Amino acid sequence: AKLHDYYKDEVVKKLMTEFNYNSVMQVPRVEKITLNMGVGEAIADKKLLDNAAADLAAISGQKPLITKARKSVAGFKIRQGYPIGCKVTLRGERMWEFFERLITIAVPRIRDFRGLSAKSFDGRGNYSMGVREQIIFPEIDYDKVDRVRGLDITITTTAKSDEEGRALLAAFDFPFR
Amino acid sequence: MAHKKAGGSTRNGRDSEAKRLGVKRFGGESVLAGSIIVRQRGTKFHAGANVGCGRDHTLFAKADGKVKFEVKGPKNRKFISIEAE
Amino acid sequence: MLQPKRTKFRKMHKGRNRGLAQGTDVSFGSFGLKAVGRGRLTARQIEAARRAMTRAVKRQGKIWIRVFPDKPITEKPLAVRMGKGKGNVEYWVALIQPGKVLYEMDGVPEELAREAFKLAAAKLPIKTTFVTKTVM
Amino acid sequence: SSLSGGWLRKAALGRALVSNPRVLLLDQPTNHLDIETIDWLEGFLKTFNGTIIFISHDRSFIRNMATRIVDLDRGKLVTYPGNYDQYLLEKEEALRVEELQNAEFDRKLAQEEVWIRQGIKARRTRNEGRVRALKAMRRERGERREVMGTAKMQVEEASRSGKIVFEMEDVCYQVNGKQLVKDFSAQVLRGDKIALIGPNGCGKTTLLKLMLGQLQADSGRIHVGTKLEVAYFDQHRAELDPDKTVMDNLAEGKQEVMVNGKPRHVLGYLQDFLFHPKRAMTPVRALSGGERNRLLLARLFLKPSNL
Amino acid sequence: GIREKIKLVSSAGTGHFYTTTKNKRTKPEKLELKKFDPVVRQHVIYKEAK
RNA sequence: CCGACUUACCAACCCGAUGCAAACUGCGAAUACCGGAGAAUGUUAUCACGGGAGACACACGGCGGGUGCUAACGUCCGUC
RNA sequence: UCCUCCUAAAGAGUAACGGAGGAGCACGAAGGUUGGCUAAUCCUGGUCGGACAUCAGGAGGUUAGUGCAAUGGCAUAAGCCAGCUUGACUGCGAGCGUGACGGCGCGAGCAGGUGCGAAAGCAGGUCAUAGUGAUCCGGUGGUUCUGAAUGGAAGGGCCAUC
RNA sequence: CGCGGGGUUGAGCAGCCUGGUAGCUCGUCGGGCUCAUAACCCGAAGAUCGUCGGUUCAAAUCCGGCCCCCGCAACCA
RNA sequence: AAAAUGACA
Ligand SMILES: Nc1ncnc2c1ncn2[C@@H]1O[C@H](COP(=O)(O)OP(=O)(O)OP(=O)(O)O)[C@@H](O)[C@H]1O
Ligand SMILES: [Mg+2]
Ligand SMILES: [Mg+2]
Ligand SMILES: [Mg+2]
Ligand SMILES: [Mg+2]
Ligand SMILES: [Mg+2]
Ligand SMILES: [Mg+2]
Ligand SMILES: [Mg+2]
Ligand SMILES: [Mg+2]
Ligand SMILES: [Mg+2]
Ligand SMILES: [Mg+2]
Ligand SMILES: [Mg+2]
Ligand SMILES: [Mg+2]
Ligand SMILES: [Mg+2]
Ligand code: NA
Ligand code: NA
Repeated sequence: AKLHDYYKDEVVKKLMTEFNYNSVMQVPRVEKITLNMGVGEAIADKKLLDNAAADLAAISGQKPLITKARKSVAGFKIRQGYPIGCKVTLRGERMWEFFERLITIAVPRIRDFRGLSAKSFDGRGNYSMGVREQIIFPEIDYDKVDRVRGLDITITTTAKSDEEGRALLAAFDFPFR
Repeated sequence: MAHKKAGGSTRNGRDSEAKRLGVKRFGGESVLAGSIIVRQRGTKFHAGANVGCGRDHTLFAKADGKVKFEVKGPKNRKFISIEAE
Repeated sequence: MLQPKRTKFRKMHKGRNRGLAQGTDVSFGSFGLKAVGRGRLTARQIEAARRAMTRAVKRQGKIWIRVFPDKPITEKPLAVRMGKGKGNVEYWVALIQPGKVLYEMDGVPEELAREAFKLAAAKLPIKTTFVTKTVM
Repeated sequence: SSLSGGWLRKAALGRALVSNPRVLLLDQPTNHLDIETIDWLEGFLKTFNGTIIFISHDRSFIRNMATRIVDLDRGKLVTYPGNYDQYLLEKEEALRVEELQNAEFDRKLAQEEVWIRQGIKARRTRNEGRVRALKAMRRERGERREVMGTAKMQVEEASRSGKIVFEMEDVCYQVNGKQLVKDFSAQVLRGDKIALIGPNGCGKTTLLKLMLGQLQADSGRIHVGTKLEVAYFDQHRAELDPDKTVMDNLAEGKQEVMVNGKPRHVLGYLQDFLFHPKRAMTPVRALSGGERNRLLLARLFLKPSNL
Repeated sequence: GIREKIKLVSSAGTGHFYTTTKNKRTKPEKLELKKFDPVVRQHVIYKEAK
């Protein structure tokens, strides 16, 4: 896209010279951006997922895959097979194309922004993120909305540990605190 | 006088017929075709060379020969095979 | 009282009591009470032989109970004719073979141990003996 | 594919009469007709030369045209003489007496189960000519329940809507040929109950479509209320797929209905509507007309609504 | 014992039928299966009946 | 809200040590049973068909058990 | 009455008013094939959202699942999903197993047509074992087999079924 | 040492009848009427369904063990 | 139509 052409030669050399890498592959690469929201409260209405599914489809240009309840839980009053959330997994140009718009024209519209948390890592160099509101994207009209739907975005990387996971995102100007 | 005291019952005490499962032709027996070697309920013995498996998992011969018991396989699961006589 | 919590099946067959024991050697404490006879050792003889041990040294050391009943014993009521089921469960016993270390103690001097053990054995229906841990 | 509900019904009354049948079987003839059509049809059928069998829920259409009347209550059908109001009187006696004898049978079976578990005494036997009869009484209880059950219902009130529900002025929508609404100007306020009446095909169904924005007004603009929770009951039901199961169509393929206060109910919402819990996987197409009417009614009273 | 016995009378005219069961309160549709007709010795379409 | 904290405790899971099980098994005999070959021995002891039956209330003793109180010249099974 | 486990003594079988549970069904897909797939549980990170929902990667390796008990099995899956479908066929059947019998069962292969697959092939119901009732009598459909002087018919028989 | 039934906001009682629903009358509390109390009227709160498990996605309900209570039966010698 | 009662000093 308009970020991949940058990574293939620049971020490589910003890390090959940094982390003492003799190979263009010991450096990590970011391979997929999974993305999903768990609607959860769709027990009252199916329209709370019929219209919500069009929200990920309006952010990612991919029709979402509805997820389902893996195991019945009495407390949440669900059983196997409920559609309780939509999920999108992005790879390739659509991975990079969305990666471009999020860290450029979607992050700076977060209300009360004071940097990006850095301790949210899973010991293997993957990033997880929330937004708490979906109107921060330029694909939501404020008139098609009825709730405050949030998201969970989990950047999944091939880095072998967390401490270099920051470097992969930092070289893309990731607003770590 | 209080001679005979009342007695209770038993909630259980029912059972079913025996199905006579087992091995009908032990190893080294010359056996004909289509005859029954071992009766199963699962598959404790699998089907090797020249033998088959019924819907009951009954193992039957396919061609005449001798009965062979063997333990080939990565998971050490027992087979049955029939030679060529 | 040393009665099991949450067994799998309520009633159990009588069985037999043959062979020797397994816990033949002192392992936790420093002195132990070994059994020379065979028999079934109920849950109340275990307790009455544990009061007679605690109340002897009166505070000191630890007392280990190496055995646990986990074996129901059923008894028909008075004046019942035979059959019509199996007896309802009454109490729990542990089966004892020769050479099984029943109780064992630590932190008490040997001469105090001998008299303390000699007072518990009086409450058990089997001929016991006093044994001493060895390097092995 | 264009006519109204009243006209579509008229076509189905013609297609069943082109053949000039000697036997006319009219299942629910007067459903979407107006008073003029019903008034005219009451003379068409009276002059009709052959024989007519019809099922009508109109208590006024039946009186004008019913030579004989037939029950078909619970697997058995019985006839009745006299005018229509006679049947109501004679049927109520049939229901009262059958209610009277039904309780008496339970009375015997009630006191024949205190006796089965009574003590025997000294050396007596407990006659099996009475134990077997009680076995036949308990077996006979697999019988018809004489009262169908007066299906019970209740609505789900929600927060009050805005004081103005619909406002449309200067609105004038006209179909190609004739005008349906010409320069309307009206308001619908909170708690106002309005009845749309008129002739056939005069725009009642399309007027609601303008209100919900189904189809666009030619001019004049419509403004909708601000906290509305619409519950919609179409002329042709059209909101239940005839193949989907009864349980899934009711509450949109989900368990945990909300009843009264909090969502502490699931699938018991059928028992309030006299659905047997056994017949919960029946495809909707199998249900009768009235059963399908209530099922669509059931799931509208199933969700909060101000409208 | 909800299920009710039914038979599939052949459309090939030759009086022939297989019999089976069917849950009639959850299957309003009528079966139409292709099965052997030994009288005509061909595979024809069998439709439901009494 | 935070638990800001002491711990005579109700205790998951893991670790090292120690026991129990008819309805537990990552192990596992002795015997018995099925089939094949061999000599010796046994007035066919084997099998099929046919004529005639009786018997179908068992008892104790050893060994392996269920039940009973590891009671009974008790009771119910297997083998001799 | 029928099914599963122990008693039951390492082939089969084996009793008690011995110890524990289940069945009188369900399914035109939950059956046949051809493709593809692999759980429980815990840890870490993440909006509401939590002890337990969805998501990501780690350990673990079937402790999960099977339409319903228990046992035996199952990764080549017998579990999960999808396309096409009707072999949940007709006539037979070497050779066996189990019963005192009535019976009950497993079955390579042959012929006639059929489904899936590019084919090698697989398919005569469902991972297996419960989900059931003799005969007589009568009802429905088919078939010149018979038809009390002859030609019919009635009424019998054979096949399918209640 | 055998058989039936019961245990449900302070009281009484339905819901257990083939498993998803906890309700009715009196009482209690808070207002109102009256000089004041009754009565009357108008609103609220209050139950882990005796206890310990077991199936079930789901238990007041189905199964088992115990605790308390209440009826009934203990005959032929 | 309903309309009961109020320690002693
Ligand atoms: N889809 C359509 N295409 C064309 N004309 C239509 C369509 N739907 C309705 N109409 C016409 O619009 C007019 C009003 O129809 P509508 O359905 O609103 O009737 P209605 O007033 O509700 O009457 P009724 O009580 O008979 O159902 C009629 O003339 C009808 O033929
Ligand atoms: Mg006899
Ligand atoms: Mg006898
Ligand atoms: Mg005997
Ligand atoms: Mg004897
Ligand atoms: Mg055996
Ligand atoms: Mg043996
Ligand atoms: Mg299946
Ligand atoms: Mg496959
Ligand atoms: Mg399958
Ligand atoms: Mg099965
Ligand atoms: Mg003749
Ligand atoms: Mg005939
Ligand atoms: Mg008074
Ligand atoms: Na209309
Ligand atoms: Na109807």
